Amino acid sequence: FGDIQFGKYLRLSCDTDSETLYELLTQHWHLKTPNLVISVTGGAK
Repeated sequence: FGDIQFGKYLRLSCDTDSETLYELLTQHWHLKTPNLVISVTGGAK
């Protein structure tokens, strides 16, 4: 847990589910979505 400075980050297991993550990020953090965009890169050093 904690914020980043030079921005909230989290070290998260792959064992966790997706529904209580959604409850965490909508109920504690900001609001919902009418849309959601996915962009896939990362190997491009």
